[PDB]
Amino acid sequence: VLLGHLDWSPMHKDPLFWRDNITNFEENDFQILRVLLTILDTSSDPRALAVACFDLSQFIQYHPAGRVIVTDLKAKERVMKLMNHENTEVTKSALLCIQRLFLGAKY
Amino acid sequence: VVPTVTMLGVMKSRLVGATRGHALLKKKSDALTVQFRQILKNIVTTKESMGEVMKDSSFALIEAKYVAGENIKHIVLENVQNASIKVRSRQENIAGVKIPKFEYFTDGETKNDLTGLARGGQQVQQCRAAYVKAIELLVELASLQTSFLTLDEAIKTTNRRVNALENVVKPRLENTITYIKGELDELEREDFFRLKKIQGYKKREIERQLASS
Amino acid sequence: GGDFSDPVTSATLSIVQVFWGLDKKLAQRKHFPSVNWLISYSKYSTALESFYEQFDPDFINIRTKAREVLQREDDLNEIVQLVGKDALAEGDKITLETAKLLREDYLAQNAFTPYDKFCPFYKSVWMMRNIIHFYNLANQAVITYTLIKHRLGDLFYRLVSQKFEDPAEGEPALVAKFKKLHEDLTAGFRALE
Amino acid sequence: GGDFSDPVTSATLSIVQVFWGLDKKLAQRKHFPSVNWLISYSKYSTALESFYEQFDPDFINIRTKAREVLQREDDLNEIVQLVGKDALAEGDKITLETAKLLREDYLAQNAFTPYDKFCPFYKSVWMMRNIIHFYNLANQAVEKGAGMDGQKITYTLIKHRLGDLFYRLVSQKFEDPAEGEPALVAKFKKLHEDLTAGFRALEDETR
Amino acid sequence: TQIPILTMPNDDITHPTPDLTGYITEGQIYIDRQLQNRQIYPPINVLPSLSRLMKSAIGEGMTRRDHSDVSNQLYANYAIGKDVQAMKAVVGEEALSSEDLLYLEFLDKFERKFVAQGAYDSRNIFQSLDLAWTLLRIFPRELLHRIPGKTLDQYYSR
Repeated sequence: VLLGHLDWSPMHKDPLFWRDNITNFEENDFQILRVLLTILDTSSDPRALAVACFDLSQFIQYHPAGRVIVTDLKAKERVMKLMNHENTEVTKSALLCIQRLFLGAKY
Repeated sequence: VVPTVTMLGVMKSRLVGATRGHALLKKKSDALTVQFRQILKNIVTTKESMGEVMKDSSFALIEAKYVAGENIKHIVLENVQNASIKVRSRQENIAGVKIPKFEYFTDGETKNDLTGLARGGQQVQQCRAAYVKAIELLVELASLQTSFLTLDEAIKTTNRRVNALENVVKPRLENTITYIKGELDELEREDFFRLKKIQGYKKREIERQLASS
Repeated sequence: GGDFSDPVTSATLSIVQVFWGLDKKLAQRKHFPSVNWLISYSKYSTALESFYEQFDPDFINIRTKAREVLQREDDLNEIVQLVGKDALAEGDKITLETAKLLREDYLAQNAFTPYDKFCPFYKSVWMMRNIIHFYNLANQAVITYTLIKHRLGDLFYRLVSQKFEDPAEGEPALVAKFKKLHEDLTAGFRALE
Repeated sequence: GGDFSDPVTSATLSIVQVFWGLDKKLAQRKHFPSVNWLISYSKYSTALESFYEQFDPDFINIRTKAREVLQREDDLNEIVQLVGKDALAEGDKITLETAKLLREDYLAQNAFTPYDKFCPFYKSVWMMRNIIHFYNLANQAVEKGAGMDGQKITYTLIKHRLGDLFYRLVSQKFEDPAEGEPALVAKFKKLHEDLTAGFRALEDETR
Repeated sequence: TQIPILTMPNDDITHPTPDLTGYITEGQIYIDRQLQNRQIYPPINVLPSLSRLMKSAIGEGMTRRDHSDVSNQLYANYAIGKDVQAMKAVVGEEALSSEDLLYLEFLDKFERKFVAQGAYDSRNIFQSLDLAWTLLRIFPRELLHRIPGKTLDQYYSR
């Protein structure tokens, strides 16, 4: 967020970090996550959107309520644009984001 | 003002300094506005404490009433064990604004307690627990008021500099430029042109006089 | 120094009908066209309106709407500057978003890119239609601005893609793609309302 | 271009004694006399001291009082142009008051009306005495009002409790001199007495 | 190649000779009086100074690949440091964030270690760029926004 650059790193593809980061976000309904969802919706770098989608996916799987919120959030709209978008890696991450929201909507 | 090259330089320097000062004041006002927005958000967030702690205090008061009926009140006012209310003040500085800091009994120093009522422990844990929230709310309100006043003063100064001072100076610079170049430079050429005409007339007269001989 | 007060500049502005006004500020902000929309003007539009309407009678109305949007862009600019985007209404937010999309997608060109090296007037007209018509169709629905933003989020990416279309496919193919995106955007705008 | 640095104007002002400079800003505001009271000057005020003395001993002093009021009004306007209308001393507010009255009711003249086409001298003398009397009464109230709040801050209260006399002060210029010299002098004297009695009573009531 | 040294009277560019030569040429390397007062021996005001065609000198075949990137980063960081110093003159410097202090120290180092070359300390462009990278590497690799990719990975590791 502060740097505004989304790069993959060893703890952003790891589930454990996200589990400890869920609580830190909550300040007005995952306010840090909502700003990150806004960052996923609009980002300075096209490459950042792909790692952003990876990051979101992990929090939603961990937080079922977050997954339903992610579908409502513009991050799902960015994922829909990414689904209708070139670059294989962006499309993979986008598909994984859609599925994460989806698992939770219907039980 | 009297127009001169030195005067033009002084006016240009004053305009440059005014622009720099206006930029600095705008930066300071923006920082103060950011701090004021943060303080307002904090006050809005802590407003819910005045409801939550109030509900807890009400529940404790109902429990104490159910326990011992009517409180003693009067001489000691009962209803509490803590909160020997005495307030201390401190002055913090943010962006040059002397934001006050507040501490008091059950929310800082100058606190004392003795015995209490039946549910006096519960009353302190609920009614006297709201003291910290109240102190935080008061500190936030004082900081917001001070920041609002400082931001108003800074914004007034910045707006005055942008509207009055710079727009006063720039016409002065234009008038000084026009007075020098539009008049003195034009006159200098005209004077020299008339002098050259006089020289040409003298040469022509000399040539004609020589030819007539 | 950029001061349009020298006698050469004053006489040129007094004689020349159309002044395009390249701005160094846009160049600093990495703008390929570098044309400042706030200062440029075309005094010959009144005479050119005959051909403008002959080509497309709605094109002149689209141009007027775009000029109004550009005029409101600075208004929304100081609105965000003084209080922020929070005070903007749903219609105001839609207008600001459409102005930003117009500035960053159509009002700006890419020059170096093969797809945007040359912009045919056909592609320009279809892009202007697909922008202005979508702007209106979103405007009269005022719907929560955030709710509209989430629903149109894919469309915002699609509008950048519509600009990305190459002229190699020919004017009709690019026009049909712009029309198809516009029709899909319009269908989303009316059905979801 | 209106600049007073022109060779004609400079040479003229180097020798002319009295000088009625004019300002374009007042002409823009439809002031009509357009005489800028801050830059104009009259070197002949010294010689006419005998005429003033044999006419009225009050005028030679109320003239200085009015000039001081005008200078103070200019300084206050310069200050408020950046500081703001607030934080002004109530004495300064009373100075800006009756300075507005002097501007819009004494120096201003329509010059195309049955009343402002001609103005006798002693009528202007009574106008100046009334304005200076208002100023002096207001500052006397400011000096002592049974408390600082009751002394100077009461200008807003004065604006209502004394509004009729203020309106009569500003409207005393509307009467044409053709209506008879004793009539106008009597009206001016009656206005002065009424204002004096009213404001003295108000300053002596509740304070 | 000409580097004509011109004296601008009254320390202003409005003078006829500098204003006239501005059009003919394609650059301006100003000597600043305040830097001379600050006892920096080359007082070249780098931020005001510019070359209208400095892009030709920067390249791959000639000079080094990272020339334009480091030049732009130095420019932007200097500007930011000057702005931060101006702010610290009025905000008390207590409220400055970490990045503000980073830019302040970078400005101090750039003024007292980079610009202040000795009268005889000849510096090849390669070691000059090495010094530039030494100053740059203080900021986090992600902070140097103006630097393109594949260059930070090459040089930020020192």
